[PDB]
Amino acid sequence: ETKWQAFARRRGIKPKTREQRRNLQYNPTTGQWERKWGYKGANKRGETDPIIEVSAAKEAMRPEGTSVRGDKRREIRARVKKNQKQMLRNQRIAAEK
Amino acid sequence: PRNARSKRALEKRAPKIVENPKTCLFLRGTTCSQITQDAMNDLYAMRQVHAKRFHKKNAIHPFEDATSLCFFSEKNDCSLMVFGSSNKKRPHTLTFVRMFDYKVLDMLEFYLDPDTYRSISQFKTSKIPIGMRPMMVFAGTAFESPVPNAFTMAKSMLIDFFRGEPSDKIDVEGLRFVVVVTADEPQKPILRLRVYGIRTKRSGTRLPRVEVEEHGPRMDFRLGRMREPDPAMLKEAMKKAKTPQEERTKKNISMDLLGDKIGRIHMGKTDLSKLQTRKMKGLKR
Amino acid sequence: MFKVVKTGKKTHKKGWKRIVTKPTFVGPDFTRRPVKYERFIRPMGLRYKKANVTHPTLNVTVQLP
Amino acid sequence: GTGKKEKNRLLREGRTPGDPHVKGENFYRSAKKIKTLNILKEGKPIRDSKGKIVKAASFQSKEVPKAVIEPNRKWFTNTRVISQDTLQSFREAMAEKQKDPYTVLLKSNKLPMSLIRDGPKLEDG
Amino acid sequence: RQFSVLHKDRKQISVGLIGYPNVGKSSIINALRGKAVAKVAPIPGETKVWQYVTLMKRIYLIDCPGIVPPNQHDTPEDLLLRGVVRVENVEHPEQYIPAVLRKVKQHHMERTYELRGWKDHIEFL
RNA sequence: GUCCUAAGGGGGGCUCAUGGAGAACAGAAAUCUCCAGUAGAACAAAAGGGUAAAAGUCCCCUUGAUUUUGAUUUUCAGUGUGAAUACAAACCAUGAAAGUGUGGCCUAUCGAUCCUUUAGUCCCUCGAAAUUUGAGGCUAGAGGUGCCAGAAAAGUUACCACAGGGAUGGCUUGUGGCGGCCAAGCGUUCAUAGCGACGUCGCUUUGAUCCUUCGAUGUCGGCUCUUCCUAUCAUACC
RNA sequence: AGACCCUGUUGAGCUUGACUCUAGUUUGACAUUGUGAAAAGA
RNA sequence: AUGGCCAGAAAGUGGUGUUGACGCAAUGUGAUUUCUGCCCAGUGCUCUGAAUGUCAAAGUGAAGAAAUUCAACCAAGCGCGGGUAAACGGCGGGAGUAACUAUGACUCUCUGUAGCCAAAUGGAUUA
RNA sequence: GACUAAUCGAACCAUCUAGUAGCUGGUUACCGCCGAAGUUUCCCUCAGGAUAGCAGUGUCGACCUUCAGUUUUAUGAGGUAA
Ligand SMILES: Nc1nc2c(ncn2[C@@H]2O[C@H](COP(=O)(O)OP(=O)(O)OP(=O)(O)O)[C@@H](O)[C@H]2O)c(=O)[nH]1
Ligand SMILES: [Mg+2]
Ligand SMILES: [Mg+2]
Repeated sequence: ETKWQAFARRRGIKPKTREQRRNLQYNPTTGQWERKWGYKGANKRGETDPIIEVSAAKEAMRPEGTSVRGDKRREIRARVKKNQKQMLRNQRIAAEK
Repeated sequence: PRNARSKRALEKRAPKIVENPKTCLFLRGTTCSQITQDAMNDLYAMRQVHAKRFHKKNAIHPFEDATSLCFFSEKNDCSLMVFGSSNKKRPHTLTFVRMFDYKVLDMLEFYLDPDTYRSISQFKTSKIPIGMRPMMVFAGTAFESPVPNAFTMAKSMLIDFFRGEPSDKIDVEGLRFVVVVTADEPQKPILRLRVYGIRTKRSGTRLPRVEVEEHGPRMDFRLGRMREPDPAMLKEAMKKAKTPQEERTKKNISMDLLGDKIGRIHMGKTDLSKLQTRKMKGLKR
Repeated sequence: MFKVVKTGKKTHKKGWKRIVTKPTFVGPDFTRRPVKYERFIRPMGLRYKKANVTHPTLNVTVQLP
Repeated sequence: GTGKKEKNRLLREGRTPGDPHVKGENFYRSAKKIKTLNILKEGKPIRDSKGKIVKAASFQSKEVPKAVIEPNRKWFTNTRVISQDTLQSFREAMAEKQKDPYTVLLKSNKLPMSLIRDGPKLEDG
Repeated sequence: RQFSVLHKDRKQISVGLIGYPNVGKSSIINALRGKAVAKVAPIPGETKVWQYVTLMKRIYLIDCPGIVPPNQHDTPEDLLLRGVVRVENVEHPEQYIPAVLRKVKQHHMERTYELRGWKDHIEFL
């Protein structure tokens, strides 16, 4: 049993249903159906948007060479790295068991 | 596993409740006689579909060290092995190796009689189709030992060799070949392996009259060295899993013929002898 | 969707029960929850079992379960 | 002893440290029981100093959702199918059905009963 | 208990008591509980509304008011002899005495009331 | 920092790295031709025997991004048409076919101005002086919630009290909804679509049955008494 | 200026493995605490 | 009774107590009649029964120049292991066995028109 | 939760004490000169904050530089009618 599975069993967290965990959502503003993640997902919304407003404070604090168009990819990569670190820790503990 | 193909390979090699048909690896040592190679060819012909064949020379003595055999089982996902060898002491040896969890469960040696060996090609009859399972007959008193011995081990190993694929149904046209293993208790007893094709004739009754004709090969074995399983590994290997399609029986819960779940209640005997009726005024004389 | 069903004998009422104000389908072998643990009330007079279903190709309307 | 405090009780019962808790858990109350009893206390909105609802009650949201159905190939397929052999077996099952007072029905089988029940009498038809 | 075992998947089983007025539904609930938890009276219609009683942890009993299904073959005499109505609120109760005298054997009436020798219900009364 | 009708699945065709001999620029190294090439390339894994008319590489089709059913397996369910899960079956994709294949992979969260920890020899101070321990300051490093600490301050008041704040509408009436068809007309006549009353057709017992009454959150009454409306029960006329 | 509803950095009474304490109770040690024996150790 | 139940800030203090189990104190139920669904052993009640597993202060030992640090030892209670007011609570039965003790587990199958028996009565339908 | 001097879910008296309230009420001559405002931007929200913007008195600096919710010209968007 992994760390999340033990925590969910202790806290009474129920698994999400297959309809609830679908990779689909309805965008109101565009009036279309879109994916939450993956290729052309909503987690990377605006990376191909022709116009992006940027705040002056964040632009000044932004390092040279980096653009605003890769910030969401940076956040996704950080979240993926954290998730894979937790997965590897769980795998190592299961291998020790 | 990155690719879906490697993922499929790992899922196929993963343990399952309903196991896959077992695979047999045919391989030989540094020296191996032509008669032993012919015997391996005959056995591979009988088991073509679920076998893999090596073609090099392997410096392996299985009863001394079987680490290489375990490595080959790991790599090829083969749970049965036929190992060929020749020697001055043991001129024609077929070593049957059965694995469990990529480790050696048990092993048995067969010494082949060279003068009485006849290959499949020496019989001019119609042969078994590729993939078709033969039926099995085990005859003699050597297979009914109360203690587990080499003959019971050989019976189990030959059953596992000639199982093929299990099936709940079979066509009546798939009952044309029979493999017969004969061995009696006793100087060393001879385990005789024969294959026959089956012909049917009218007999004036409902059941047909069965006549046999030899198909080959003709093998005579003397049982040699025996490596028995460890009791714990044997218990783990002889554990039987239950499929999800096997319903666990619940008390007073059943399924009817329409599929409704039916419960049973038990009223018990009605004992009104301990009941006193009301002593009414109109019943008092 | 839901209206508050008030309970209690005081002037201040408890309001945890919700009554379903649209028609529902409760399925076969349905038994209602006990009133102490029945948050959602689906009334019997709003329960349906059949519908008038039209087939666009065959141009037929049939009452179906 | 060890102590009647909740910290000592959790140390005695061997809870994993750092886990969240629902407000109101004690020796007599678990999280599920606390939720069950808090359902009875639900039903009141949050109001400001002038009585205007700033947070609606449970299942009283007043927020209009987007009621949309996505395109899907599952909407145009057959959900339940049955074969003629299975139908004939079920017809024979109702042919051989008998009634037993000491058996109870626990769960009905979802079946196309109009194809399995025998037809009405010819006089009635 | 057997029914509760057959429905162990649920949190409880509920057992509702139905029947004619004054057949003993509340008395059955009180006898199963071992305590006077439902009101019992020889007057029909003592129970007016439904009532929940916890018998065991997974068994509930539901008391219901007594019902009389309407039948066109039923007479007021039949209903009164079955015990639907109160005899205090009926008009001319002596007309139902011959039905009672037909239902009860004569020696039972004589031994009950220590009186004999009548030729009809009027003289008996 | 860029780019992509995504990956995957099926079927079909082809053979790679390299070497030699040749071809304007082209010359060790561009491209094209032939010959030889057991894979010495590529793709996976960590062979002591992976893959060659393929498991490599290009075309065609699907791209529907996680289907349906189950009285069965496991776990759960104060929201019990069960959910998640396993297995099976059906469906689906592709192919002439034999067949092949899919219908996911994971994970508590919270701090980084945080937590833990190391060094300073030639850094400073311990305020009567010095030495050795010790402590503090300052500076410079290292790691990241397995070995980086920790994250448990509830209710009730119908026994009550106080400071305050409050208490849709020229609506409605007599004729159902959904689906199809017809249709005078409106439009259109570089498109012949689209709106469409009147209607119509489908679903919603030979005068029967009486053995199927389907949930109070929303509250009305009664008395006395006056007037008004007409949407008239009676009386008057037609 | 009642009642009812709503709000409070609300007040107060009451309950409970809510938090921090505590009366009472219980256990150990030190002192009050002296005179001799017999054993076991250091 | 060197006791229980209390009271008091304490006391060479007070009450119960001019008391002693047919008594005192605390609970629950509430005349009489009726009356104890069946069987346990999860929470709880109580067992000085073995343990040092947790284990405060005091005390003991070792190192250091000392401040100090590290070790065992370590009362009650907790824990472990036994019997129950079996109170709360759980509790569909009855047979077997291969387990062998708890928990088993795996099969089987279960539905008198006013009597009889009880020390007149069969009752709460209680005056 | 009855009673304990018309006072009881904790009597009455005096004092700390002019206790605290963000809540309620009230807050005293005249004339003159100016004179407003409601997501602008950031922060976990409600029982939230700052902050931009808009104003008045004084001054000071060469009250120096000129600028402007406007049109035109060139060039964008709208190539859309025609
Ligand atoms: N002798 C005898 N009398 C009974 C028995 N059971 C019930 N009674 C009597 O029958 C009367 C009816 O009892 P109830 O419990 O009120 O029955 P009910 O059907 O619920 O009556 P309602 O509440 O009015 O519908 C009671 O007054 C009892 O005295 C019985 O087993 N034996
Ligand atoms: Mg009743
Ligand atoms: Mg009654």
